[PDB]
Amino acid sequence: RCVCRRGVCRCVCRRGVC
Repeated sequence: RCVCRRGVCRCVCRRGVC
């Protein structure tokens, strides 16, 4: 699960569970 916003991808992981 990585959240991308207009090319900016940031992985909001669940404490190690990305």
